[PDB]
Amino acid sequence: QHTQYPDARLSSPIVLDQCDLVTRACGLYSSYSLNPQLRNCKLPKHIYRLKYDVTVTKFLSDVPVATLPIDFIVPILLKALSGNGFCPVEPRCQQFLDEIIKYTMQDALFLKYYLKNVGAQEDCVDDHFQEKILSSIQGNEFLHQMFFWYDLAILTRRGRLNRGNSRSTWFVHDDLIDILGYGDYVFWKIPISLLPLNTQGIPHAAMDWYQTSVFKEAVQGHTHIVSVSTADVLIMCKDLITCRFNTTLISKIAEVEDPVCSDYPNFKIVSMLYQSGDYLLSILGSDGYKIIKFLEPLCLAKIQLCSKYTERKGRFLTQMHLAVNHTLEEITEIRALKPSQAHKIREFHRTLIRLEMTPQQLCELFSIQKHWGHPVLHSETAIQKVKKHATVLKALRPIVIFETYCVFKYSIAKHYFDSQGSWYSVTSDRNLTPGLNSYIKRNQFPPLPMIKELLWEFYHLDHPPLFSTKIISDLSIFIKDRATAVERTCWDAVFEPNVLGYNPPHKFSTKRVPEQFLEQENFSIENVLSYAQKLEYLLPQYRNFSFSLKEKELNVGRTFGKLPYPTRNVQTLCEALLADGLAKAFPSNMMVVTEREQKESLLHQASWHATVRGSSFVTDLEKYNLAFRYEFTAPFIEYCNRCYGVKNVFNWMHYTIPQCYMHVSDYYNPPHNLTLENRNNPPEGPSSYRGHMGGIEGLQQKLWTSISCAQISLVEIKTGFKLRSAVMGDNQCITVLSVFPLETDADEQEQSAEDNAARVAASLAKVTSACGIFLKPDETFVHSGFIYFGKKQYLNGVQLPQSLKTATRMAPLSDAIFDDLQGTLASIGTAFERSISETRHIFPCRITAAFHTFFSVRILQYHHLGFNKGFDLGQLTLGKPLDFGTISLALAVPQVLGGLSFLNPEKCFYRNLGDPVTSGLFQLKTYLRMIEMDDLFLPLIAKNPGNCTAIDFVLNPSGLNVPGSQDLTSFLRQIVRRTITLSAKNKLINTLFHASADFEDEMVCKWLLSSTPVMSRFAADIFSRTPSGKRLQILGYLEGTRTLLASKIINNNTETPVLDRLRKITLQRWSLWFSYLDHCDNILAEALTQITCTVDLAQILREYSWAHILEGRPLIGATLPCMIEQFKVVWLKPYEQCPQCSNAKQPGGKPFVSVAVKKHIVSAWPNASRISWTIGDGIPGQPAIKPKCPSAALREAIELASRLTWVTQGSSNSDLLIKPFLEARVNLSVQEILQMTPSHYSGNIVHRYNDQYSPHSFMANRMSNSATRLIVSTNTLGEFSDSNIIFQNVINYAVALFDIKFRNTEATDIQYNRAHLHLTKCCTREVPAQYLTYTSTLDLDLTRYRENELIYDNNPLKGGLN
Amino acid sequence: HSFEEVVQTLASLATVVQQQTIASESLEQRITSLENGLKPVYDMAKTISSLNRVCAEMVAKYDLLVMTTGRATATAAATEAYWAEHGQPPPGPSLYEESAIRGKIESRDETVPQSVREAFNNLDSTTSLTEENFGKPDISAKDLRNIMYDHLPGFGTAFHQLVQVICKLGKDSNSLDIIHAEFQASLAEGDSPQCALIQITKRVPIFQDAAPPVIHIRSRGDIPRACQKSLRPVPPSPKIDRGWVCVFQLQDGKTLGLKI
Amino acid sequence: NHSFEEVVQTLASLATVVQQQTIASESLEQRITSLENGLKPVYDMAKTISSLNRVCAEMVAKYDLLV
Amino acid sequence: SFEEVVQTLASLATVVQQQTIASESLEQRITSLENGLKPVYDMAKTISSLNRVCAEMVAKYDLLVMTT
Amino acid sequence: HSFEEVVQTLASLATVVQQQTIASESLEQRITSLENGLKPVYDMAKTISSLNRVCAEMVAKYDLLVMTTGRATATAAATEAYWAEHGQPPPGPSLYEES
RNA sequence: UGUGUGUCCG
Ligand SMILES: [Zn+2]
Repeated sequence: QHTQYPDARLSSPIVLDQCDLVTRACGLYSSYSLNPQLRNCKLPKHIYRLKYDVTVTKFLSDVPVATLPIDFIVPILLKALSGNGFCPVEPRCQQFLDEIIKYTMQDALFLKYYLKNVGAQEDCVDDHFQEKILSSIQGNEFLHQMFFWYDLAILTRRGRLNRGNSRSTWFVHDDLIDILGYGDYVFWKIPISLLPLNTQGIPHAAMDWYQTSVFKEAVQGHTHIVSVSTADVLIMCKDLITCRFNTTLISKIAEVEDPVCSDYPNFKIVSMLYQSGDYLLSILGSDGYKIIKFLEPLCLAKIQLCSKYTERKGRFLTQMHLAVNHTLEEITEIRALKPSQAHKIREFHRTLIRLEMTPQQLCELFSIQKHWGHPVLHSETAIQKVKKHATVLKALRPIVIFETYCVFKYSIAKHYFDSQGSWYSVTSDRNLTPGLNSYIKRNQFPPLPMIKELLWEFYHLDHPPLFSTKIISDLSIFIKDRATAVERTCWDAVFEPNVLGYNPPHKFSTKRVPEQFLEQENFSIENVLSYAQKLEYLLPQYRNFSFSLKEKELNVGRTFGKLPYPTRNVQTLCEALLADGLAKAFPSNMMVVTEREQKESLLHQASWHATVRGSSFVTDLEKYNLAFRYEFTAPFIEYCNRCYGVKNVFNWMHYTIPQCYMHVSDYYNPPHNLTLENRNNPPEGPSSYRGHMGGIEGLQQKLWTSISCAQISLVEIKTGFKLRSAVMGDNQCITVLSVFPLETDADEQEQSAEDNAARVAASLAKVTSACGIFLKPDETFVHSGFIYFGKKQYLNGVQLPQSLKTATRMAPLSDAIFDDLQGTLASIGTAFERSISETRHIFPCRITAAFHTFFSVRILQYHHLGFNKGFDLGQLTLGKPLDFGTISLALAVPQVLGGLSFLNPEKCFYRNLGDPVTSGLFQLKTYLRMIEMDDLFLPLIAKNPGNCTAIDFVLNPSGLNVPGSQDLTSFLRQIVRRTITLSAKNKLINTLFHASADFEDEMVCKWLLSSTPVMSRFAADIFSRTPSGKRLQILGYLEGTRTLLASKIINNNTETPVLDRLRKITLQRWSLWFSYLDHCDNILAEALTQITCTVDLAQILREYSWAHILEGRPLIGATLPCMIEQFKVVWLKPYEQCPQCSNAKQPGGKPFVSVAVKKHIVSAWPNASRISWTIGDGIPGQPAIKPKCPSAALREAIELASRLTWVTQGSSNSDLLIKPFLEARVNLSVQEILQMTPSHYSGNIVHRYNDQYSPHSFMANRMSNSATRLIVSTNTLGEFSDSNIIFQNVINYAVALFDIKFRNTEATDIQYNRAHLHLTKCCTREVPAQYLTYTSTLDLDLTRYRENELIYDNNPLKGGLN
Repeated sequence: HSFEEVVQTLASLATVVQQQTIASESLEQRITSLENGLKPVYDMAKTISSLNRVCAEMVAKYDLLVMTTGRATATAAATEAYWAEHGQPPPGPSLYEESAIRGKIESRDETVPQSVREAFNNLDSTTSLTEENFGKPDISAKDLRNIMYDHLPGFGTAFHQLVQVICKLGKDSNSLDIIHAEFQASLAEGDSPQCALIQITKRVPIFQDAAPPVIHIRSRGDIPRACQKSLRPVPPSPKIDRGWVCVFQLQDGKTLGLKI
Repeated sequence: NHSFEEVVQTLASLATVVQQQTIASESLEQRITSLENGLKPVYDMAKTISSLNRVCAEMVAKYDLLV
Repeated sequence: SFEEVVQTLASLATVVQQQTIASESLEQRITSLENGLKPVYDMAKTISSLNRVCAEMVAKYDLLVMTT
Repeated sequence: HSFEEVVQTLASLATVVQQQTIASESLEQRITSLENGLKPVYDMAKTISSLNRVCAEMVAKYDLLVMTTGRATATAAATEAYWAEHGQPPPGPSLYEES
């Protein structure tokens, strides 16, 4: 059928070089590309038949030859395009509007009901709630435009298929605007009377293309003009419209919840900002993004100006103002703006400057940077920018390099000594280092303040290697489904033959990592190390290193590099070795908030050789990559080589990059002056160069971060201060602790801390400049209580909310493999959960998610891309049209039962659920109780068991045997395995994937579940360390639909084509849902009656399933209660007696958990009115011998032996049980590993597997501001009713409940002082200590695995013993 | 007869004992001289410890220095000869001294390579950094005027002329930084921009008892659409603090003033 | 008288010889003490100078193939 | 008489034999000062070599660095 | 008994004479050793201070050095590394800066 | 006829 699948969201940079060809075929004129070769080249076979197309000729009949650039017209199209015309799609997206709104309202009701059932709700509720929501949704500004743009996106996405001959076009006429689409090309016909004019009488869009007299005589008596663009601009416009709609809707809805003050800025100011930005862009072209880019620093400065403002808090805003004024002055002198336009163009940054908002609103506004679009990129300008900063001559100071190297060595030695016991047996003539010999003999380590005169002594230390090269425990890093560069022989084969002007003599076989990985006969870690050691990357055919322009940004262009396959493998191995080896001596601390740290611990840490005040400053880590030279990084690279046994591995980049020819691998424009004769030695010009001395972004990041940490440590040593550093993304924050005496008040303390931070910043700037990397003092700011870093922004210890960046990204369409509905709904649910993690409001995010869920369902039902046009999924799968009630019912039963529901209200309290089945059952019961259809619970939850296998049970330990709750992962895994069977001549993969692999896997999983009683989590944990786990982790590498439908090895296996199988499975899955009454049985339905206990319902539901696996043996460690159903709240008044603890606690009493409120306020911004705005006080088995640098296989074997020994304690067959699991891992023998195995001594293994091993971190799903003002007492439970109670989840539930209950009321209005959590006597039981007993052995031959790839560990005892 | 021989043998033995005792006495004198000459060699520990320390330090420093640079260190004579023609810097690194290269840069006689000039200037421009003047911005007249315009709503009002005259007077008196700091502090503390300008013209000592500048206009056309209400006849003895911001002068003996 | 004189002479000779054995033994003990005293420090000095010479020679050997 | 004379002669012979054995013991123990004498010459030669090599290193430093 | 007494006395005096001669030889060699040991002590003491001051001056002068990077460092390092293992020139064509 | 137009390190 086809091998094409166009993307639904923007994922590529915008390049318009090819459009220059299109306008040449239609007889127009356009100047997009800076390459003259495209002006007089040969047109492709397509986009040349356009002159034979009658529709295009009719379209272009009353328009001038002249055209206009598209980047001047995007805001105009955005403003002047609403849905009122005629569109070819038959079911319009606007038709099914009302139903969506209806669904939204229902969801709101449910949430309220759920809250009222929990006991949180609110106080003094208003009757006018639904009407306000209806008015807000219906009165939105960007409503109809969203539907129109989605219709356009559907049309252009469907049109991009049909790569064969006889292609067709589509036409849309919307009043003023005309649109013609043809195979990834769009023509826009627009009136001229709506374009901004010059002082010379021509539009601003024609300034740089035409002279003043040429354009005037070109237009003549014409009213409409044509612009040409690609299909990416339409997707970008659709994304912008969706984001604006989401932002406006959320801002409008948030006012209803909190009429007085809300954390979202407004819905009137943001519209003005949108209009101002649109006008600025329409005037200035693509150069307006230089001004748009200043939205974030201005917001940061305005947030910074919400404190005491001593001296330095006004410097950053002044610098930003001066910079934006200079930028606006420089890019408008050539353009001939009218005085009115000149006055109007500054309104954007004038409104930005004069804003008056609370810090929360500014932090929310910080996240609308990408709501205006993205610039148009050119290869030439990006290459010229990269060429600078990468060829300049630097000046360095040798003494600073020497000191940095010494600090590097000292840090590594200190990290080795802190763990591992003692020093690392320094060899090599110890008398050369007088001063360290005493410490070595006494077996101690110098503290820190005395390390200033013996620093040079660290240069002479020598030692054996400390880290191992056999520590790779994840082979999936070597096959990741990416694209690489080609060999030097066929370097120019990645360009179009027509644009090039000649047929390249040589062609490549493939360009993808997974296809090249399976054809390498001699792949191995040792082979890669030998390849690196012999300097094989200097071979003449292994020097290409292409470039690629990065995705959506706001710069003139940033690039990343691509290397050939073996050098890519060398890079990956180096990164893995550095990650698991070094770089643990230079960690990233974080959690450096002084106000949220223990005073005694902070004072103890701040000691170098009493109140402690700390400041901080942040520096940007962007241009460091290009500013690294070999003269500075040579000693560190040599030391890294010496710490391992390698010879020439870690300096692969610095040796081969300068020998490469640099170019950007763009399809439609090759480097300038490329001809057949000068093909072996091409010339360098505007888009190429030869000598590259700096680094490349992304490569060798860990080494550079380690060097930066070493520099910071040297600065800390030089000046007697205490420094803490953190690095994330493209920046690093450094905080300085000052420590002060007692009687020094609190006014000059901040000034002194700021002065200390400023002097530290000056010293660091001097050091880094001496190292060859230059900071910008203009862009470096020093503050005392504001730290922004990654995903966390704190102002004097108060966390600021940022939830728009995730909530505004919700959309009906996303890449989920063949437009899977379950994937889209899961993505929407995850986005909703992440958004509700921040902020304090609840309703806007849930309303947005409910709005988008139904829209996605309908748009997938009617306009699926995998089927032919005019196809209805919901018609034939049922035989009757899909009604609203069926969809509403099928969107309510949770996913663990196979029911397409992902918006669990329980997620509003804590992130990780103890038991998905119990929570889902409780939610379904509550939903059915709300409506008057309570007599559907049993037929809904009965269902029919599926035909699964023990492999699936091991993979999902807490699931059910139903076919509707399964993903598409199994299908892809089977496809990959089938492909590997007829392919993969790797000669080492074939050994792993032998003929009887599936038999071995099935036998292992069957044996692991043959104990008594049966435990699922233990089996799942153990199964991952067997070779079956390695095979499974290799199998799952497919990520996208394009690689599924376009791969060569996958689609060369003949058999049934993939598209037909995908259609069949999609039809089956759609039939599984939305049907009901057809996949149920009455045998379990009668057996689940009169239970009235969710724990029991879950237990019999689990036991009835997996019956073909669990014959009659009990199942343990899988069922936990729902914490919503386990506790009840009373909300005691300040002066009263609890009815439960007094009236009904005479005989024995009732256990409970107490919650009380603190009174100290510490800090509050901007006021103490809201609890979220204030913070308070109150923090939220040894072995006999130890190996030295153990390998990955040895560690896995030790862990497996420990687990097997500890679980089976009541038996006496450990020696015969652990034996078959170690023959395939290590060369050692049983009773020798047991010496290394710690003597585990625990009780009731279920508790250790629930919280001690920590399958999940639990954490919390609310902001941490309110957790510091509450004290929770749990010792009142007495005997703790060990038990099924998870204490961390109890604390999280109490804190989240208190936060949700009081979120719109002022602090003084709260009339509740303490809360009692009283537990029921139905869902809480006693768990006794139990152990697993095995009555057989694995009795399988696992000795055939004698390959060194990732399985076998010949000679484990290489590094010695402790 | 044997008595004489016995006596002679005894005398000979006694004499031989005498010179062997003398020999032992001389031997022990030689030994005593041995430790006397050996004593003054043990005092070199203090010297040799420091010698070892400084030698090891120098060894480490220069070993690292030679290891960082490759095999093309480009000795000084080679660099000097290479600068003469095709004055680009030589391939491979090179070594200079701070004073030598500074004096070379400061003298426009020997045609130092350009790239070396920018490299050394960039390296040396960061040595003048203290805790003060680290992030201190440089403010000129035009920049401050634009900053003050960006806050005032509308256009063509009298506050624009007040900003202009304030900027001119500050430039004349070289006190722009104090004016800007006061403006920013007043605006941040809560007052409106107009109030900030009022406290500026009322609080700065240089703006006390000063005659407002007089400008000349040809006719009523120079008067903006937002200044007609502020036009007033000039009273005697104008005061800058009273509300004088400018003086409009005409050729035909006409003077007008503006009041907020 | 002659026998008594001979006995006295022999006794005096024995006293002198045993006295000079005592003196020689004391000198031998003093020499051994002086030797053992002057063993560790000078040996440490020698190895330190040897190591310094070796490292300096290695540095200069690395420097020669540069000019 | 004669018995006392021969007894004194025997005692003298024994003490002379003891003197000879003590002298040869001293001569055996004296052949160890060369262990404590060659380090002086070794240090002298190594210090001469160190002076030469440091002078060479300084000369290289003047040759390499541009200096004044 | 006179002859045996004379012979014994002659042997005893010969042994004492041999002891005296070997003691004199030991004294002579000890004096020679003392002269050899004390010959270069003054030179050592004078030379140690010269080395100390030279090393201190070199260390002080090292702190006033400025180095500028070149465009042929990585190529030279790669050539040296390739020559140090299976010593041959790297395969053609020539590298970026072959000089 | 347009080799999968593209979509890397973490
Ligand atoms: Zn109670």
